[PDB]
Amino acid sequence: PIETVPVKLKPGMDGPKVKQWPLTEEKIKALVEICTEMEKEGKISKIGPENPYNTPVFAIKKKDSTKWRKLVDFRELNKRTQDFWEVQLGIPHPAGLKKKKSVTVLDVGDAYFSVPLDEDFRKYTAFTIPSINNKTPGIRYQYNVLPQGWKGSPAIFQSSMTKILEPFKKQNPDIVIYQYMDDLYVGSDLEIGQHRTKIEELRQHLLRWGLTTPYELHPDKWTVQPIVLPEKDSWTVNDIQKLVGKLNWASQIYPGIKVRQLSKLLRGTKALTEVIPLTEEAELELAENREILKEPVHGVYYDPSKDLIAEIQKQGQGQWTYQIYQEPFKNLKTGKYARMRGAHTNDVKQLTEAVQKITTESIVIWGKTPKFKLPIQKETWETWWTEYWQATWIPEWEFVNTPPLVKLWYQ
Amino acid sequence: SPIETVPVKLKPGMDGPKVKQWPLTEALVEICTEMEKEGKISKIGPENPYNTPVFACKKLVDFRELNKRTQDFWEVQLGIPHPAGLKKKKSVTVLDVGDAYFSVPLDEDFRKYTAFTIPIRYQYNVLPQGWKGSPAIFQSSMTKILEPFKKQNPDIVIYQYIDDLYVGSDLEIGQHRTKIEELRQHLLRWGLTTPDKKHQKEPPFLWMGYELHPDKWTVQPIVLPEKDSWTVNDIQKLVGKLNWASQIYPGIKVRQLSKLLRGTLTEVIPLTEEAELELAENREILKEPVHGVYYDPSKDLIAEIQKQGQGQWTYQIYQEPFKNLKTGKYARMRGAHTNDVKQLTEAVQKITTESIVIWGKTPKFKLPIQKETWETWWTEYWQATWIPEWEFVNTPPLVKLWYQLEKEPIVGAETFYVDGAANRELGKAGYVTNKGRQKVVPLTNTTNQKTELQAIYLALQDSGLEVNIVTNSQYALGIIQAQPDKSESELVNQIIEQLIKKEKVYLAWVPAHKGIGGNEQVDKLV
DNA sequence: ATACCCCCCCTTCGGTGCTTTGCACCGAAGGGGGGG
Ligand SMILES: Cn1c(Cn2ccc(C(F)(F)F)c(Oc3cc(Cl)cc(C#N)c3)c2=O)n[nH]c1=O
Repeated sequence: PIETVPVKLKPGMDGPKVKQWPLTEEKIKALVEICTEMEKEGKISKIGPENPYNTPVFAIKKKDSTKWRKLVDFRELNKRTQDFWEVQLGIPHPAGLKKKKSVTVLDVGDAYFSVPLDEDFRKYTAFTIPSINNKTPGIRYQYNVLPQGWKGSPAIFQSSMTKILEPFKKQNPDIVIYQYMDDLYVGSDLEIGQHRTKIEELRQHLLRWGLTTPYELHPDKWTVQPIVLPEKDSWTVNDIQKLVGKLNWASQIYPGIKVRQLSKLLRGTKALTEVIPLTEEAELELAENREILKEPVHGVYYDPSKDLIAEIQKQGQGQWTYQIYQEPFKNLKTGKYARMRGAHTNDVKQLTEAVQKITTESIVIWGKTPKFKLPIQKETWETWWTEYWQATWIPEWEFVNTPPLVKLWYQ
Repeated sequence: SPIETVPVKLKPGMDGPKVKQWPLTEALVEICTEMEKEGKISKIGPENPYNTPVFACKKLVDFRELNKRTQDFWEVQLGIPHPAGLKKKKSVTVLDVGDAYFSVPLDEDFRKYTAFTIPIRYQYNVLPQGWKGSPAIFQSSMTKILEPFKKQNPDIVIYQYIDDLYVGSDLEIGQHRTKIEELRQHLLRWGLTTPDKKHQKEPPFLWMGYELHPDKWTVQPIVLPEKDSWTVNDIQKLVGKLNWASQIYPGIKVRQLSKLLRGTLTEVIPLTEEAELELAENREILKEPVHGVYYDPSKDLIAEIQKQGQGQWTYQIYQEPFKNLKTGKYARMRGAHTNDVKQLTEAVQKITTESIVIWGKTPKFKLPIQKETWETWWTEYWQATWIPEWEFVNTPPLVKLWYQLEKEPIVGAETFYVDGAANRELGKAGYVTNKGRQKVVPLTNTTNQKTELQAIYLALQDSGLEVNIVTNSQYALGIIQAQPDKSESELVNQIIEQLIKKEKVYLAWVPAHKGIGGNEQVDKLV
């Protein structure tokens, strides 16, 4: 039949022992009828008390999906097995994928369930279903086959994936291919009627050889938003003081940003609300400052060795930002995620969709998910984020309790 | 009898226990000989180096090192059931199994790891006591016995905690008796010696602290300990008992009782008049016992929240008006500086997560706060916060925003500047306003942030109703901008009171020790 | 009797990370209730 690749951990550290958080009654009701079916088809099997490893589980509803799905939080397993994918097999990141006109994302994880998994590793991927009012203990199940959402599963399956997609790569060398987790990114420089034609052609092609998969985003049409200083004719002491302070803050990002004449301009303890003249020397200083700000930060470079860190600041009125970088004060990218559509309905949902957009863009551009620094309290985030989640990947996040009151990316 | 065992092992590195046994003791020989007949504890040869400690009471066999050396076991249980989450059931029965542990076999390979030498050596064919995974092993086996019955018919609702088997149904009495007898036989088929059907309980029950009636429930009656002199330990016991009682009795305050504990088991301390008065009030509340009710899925949960003052809230989850399902209080204070809205959202988060844990769904809240207030707060706070769903309820005290720090400068208000310093290797405060108004003053046990807060307090002290301020530190901005009410620092409380007294205040920030604007003078004197 | 585990509740430490030297913060412990 189909063989399996043994999986080994890194000796010296333990496996996943994450306590499984509670779930709504409907989530349990759907997960029962999903995991019973998965057990009937030999995909999963039960286990007894002797298994000391557990991972969470929750039933999301996919985008425009009449049914439910399932996700298992495999963050700790990846945290313990990063070296498996970092050494065994690594797919090169296409530099041209960032510059393609459009790409399409398909959920190709179904074939991940048709490949048997190792015997020794099979123990580690055990997940617990909760119970209503904890009347009965968790029915702890075990993945018999390769699991959807596990980082090391694509490493195993990429050989057969390549074998499948080699005809498509041959007949269509223009298309660029990138697989991340259970998702596949296909990149083309075609029109809507032709991009859709080729994506449906690829779907039919996968159907012809026993692989079934049940939106469009433009990598090239993403533009960084450069910071700018406010400009007007009548300036006050308060406004010029704010401008000098912002020039200070921004001197950290830009080495060449200086403020000395404006600092020397303000010497007396004057009222904030009075109108103050602005000399032509300050005009030239402001022009040079804006010229520096318009240009992207000189010397910006990327290192795959480090991890990607993304901060988010909420500017109100249904507007958020996101800054992705590795080394402090030299941002690799900045953005502006704005929507007033869901403002009247939700607030955390905005943060969830922002996080999804950031991680999708980072996967398209640099290829690895960012580590998020969310502006939200830990428990209120952990209570509700799953209710507004639709992506089969799970990014890593940590809540910085420090108040970032600067917020000079947008006054 | 036909119960397949479960593999047992240990943490890698070294074998089982090796401490010398003790045959002679307070007789204790014929007790274990009887189980050799039916094989619960069998005889083994003198080739067992895995010696174990021996104990017998009137057999809590000691495994003080075996539990330290046994492989880690995952927690089978994840809490304790609550009566409010039980649906209305007509017929109910309890079938607590006999000792739950001498009818479940132990793994064949593992028997060699434990021994009982009473001259000779006996091996355990059965689960011992003081064992790491014994509740988990029995619970899994006990589910493996149950599930064919539940699959046969799901009408019968079965709860199970530790060794206990709570059966409920909406059928007639005789049909329920027939079904429970069938369950008894089904359990017996796998070799469980349950107590006789005459010994099963009939309502009202007594559970883990909760007495259950055909249509109501409550906790077992409790009394409040009384003594002229209180040590700390009895105060902690009283606090714990009050917290336990706070699940069904509305409006229980245990905070300003708990502040007495801040001064510290056997050590004895005096009391406070507040403590005695509120203990009497709590005794008056607990004098008359109240009743809860049972869940009804054909309806919806509607919780309400009230504020009792100084960071304490009470909630009362129910379904039918003035018929509580559950009650509770939230009082914990994490961090330093919070207003009432932050604590209110913490309270609603805790209530909804508890409701998910218990009844598996969230309640449609009722909050005592205006819609526009929460709208402004969530559109103005820099963090992201949410509230599930809530309707306005008019009940004082009414939580609201105390003071609004202006986001724009105002005319007709003096512009103050503030600064201070200290010694890095005992600080001072000193500043110059737009007209030279200086109030330099030293202070002890202070640093840059303390003297900045002191300068802010001074500027508020020597200003009018409307005033604008320019600061050289972001720490004060972070403190005051959150609109705080209560704080550890009394200076912060005074500043908050000053801002409440005033009408409109606007702030700004400048870089420190840079000589920019008014920073030259304020960083010159101090 | 003196050892053994689960949710809840508090108070009091330590360590983190600068917000870098106090401070705000959070997690782990030490008692309390319920007991098993
Ligand atoms: C008294 N009573 C009731 C209440 N009630 C309703 C359902 C069940 C169920 F079938 F779920 F077990 C009950 O069994 C339990 C559950 C628990 Cl946590 C503890 C105890 C004890 N001691 C008994 C039950 O007590 N309904 N009708 C009536 O007379």
